[PDB]
Amino acid sequence: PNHPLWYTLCDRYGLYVVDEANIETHGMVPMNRLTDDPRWLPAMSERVTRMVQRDRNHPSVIIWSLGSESGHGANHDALYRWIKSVDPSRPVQYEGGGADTTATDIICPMYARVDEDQPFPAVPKWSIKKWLSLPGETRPLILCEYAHAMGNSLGGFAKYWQAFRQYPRLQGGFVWDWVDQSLIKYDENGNPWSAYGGDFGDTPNDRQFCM
Amino acid sequence: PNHPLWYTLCDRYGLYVVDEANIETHGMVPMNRLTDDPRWLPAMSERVTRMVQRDRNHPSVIIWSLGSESGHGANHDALYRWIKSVDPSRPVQYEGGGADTTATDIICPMYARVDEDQPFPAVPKWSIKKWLSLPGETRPLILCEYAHAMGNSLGGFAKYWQAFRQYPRLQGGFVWDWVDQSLIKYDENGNPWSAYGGDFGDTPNDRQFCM
Ligand code: NA
Ligand code: NA
Ligand code: NA
Ligand code: NA
Repeated sequence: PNHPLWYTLCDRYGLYVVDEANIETHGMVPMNRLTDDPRWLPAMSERVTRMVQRDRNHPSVIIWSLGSESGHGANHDALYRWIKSVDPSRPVQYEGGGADTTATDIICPMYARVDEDQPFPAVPKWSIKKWLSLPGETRPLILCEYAHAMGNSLGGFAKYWQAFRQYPRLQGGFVWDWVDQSLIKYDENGNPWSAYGGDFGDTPNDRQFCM
Repeated sequence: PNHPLWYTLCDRYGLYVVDEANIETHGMVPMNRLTDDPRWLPAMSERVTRMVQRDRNHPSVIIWSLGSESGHGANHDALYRWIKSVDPSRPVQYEGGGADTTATDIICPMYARVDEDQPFPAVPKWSIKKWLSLPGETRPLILCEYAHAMGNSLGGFAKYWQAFRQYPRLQGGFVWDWVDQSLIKYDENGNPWSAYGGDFGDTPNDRQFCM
């Protein structure tokens, strides 16, 4: 969840917002170790319920999100249903555990490609055109993250837009991402320079991956 | 419906067969002028019912078809349902009126392209990949006709097969078609030559479109 003023601004300037619970357990092995564990349900629920309680009157928020990169656990399913009872007015999405689980109203993969399948075991990233028509699948597909803009990037961006325009159920997505997470440091002459991971003696770090 | 031996041979050699009622009204304006007319329902029904009564014991027949290029009329709906009641063991298909009407269990377009849309009014031919994922569509897609093999043709055939293999609900199709409809004539030396439309003093005619 963001600074309160963000929603006010999006309400007034006009931006659709996906409001996302502060839950990410990416580093767990496997990724759902905590989110499938009933002992973590209370800490998890507070992160979801207190978000909804805070932001549910903002017109800009059109979609609720259960968080990011925490696999798919039973806690997700419980919290999905909690939102659906409490606030039927907005769809709930969540990418974890394969982007098309029972905890999401929207097929919301990250970095699924337009035409090329990436058949990873358990959590494949189908071509978004193919994903739509898998046997029994009926939901819309909006990419929660796509077109990783790291450095000299965004090659093949037009391919996504052509597909979005041709397919009714391909309804767009969210680029990753808006702003480089570089921080200012100063050299000996007091001159500013953009720093990334490692430049603060931080180790282990992931270098330029923050940009 | 074919010569009775054809089915016996498909039974024993192993080919899947689409058995098709002898109904085509292509030259009507509009195409369904007769098939939407209840006065022509008796004649159409005999063409459908007497086929089922003849061929329903052949294992090689796996799909019934209501006929060919006759638009979509109410008579098709009624006869679709007749077959569904009398023989539940086989799907019913029909391409008329846009290939996805209420008279077909199978989206069965003719010459629908792989990636390219052809948005004709009333009866569009969507890209087959797009067609599957149209809002609310669930049915399998098998082209009743594709890859028109007229003269030096079959350019782009590989494109179909790549897509058939990638998309579960793209379950293939039926090439148009098996054998040139040329006839033998004889020159003044008595040597045979391949003749087509117009070569018998037939007028008007559609020339080589029979091959
Ligand atoms: Na779209
Ligand atoms: Na990053
Ligand atoms: Na297929
Ligand atoms: Na022809």
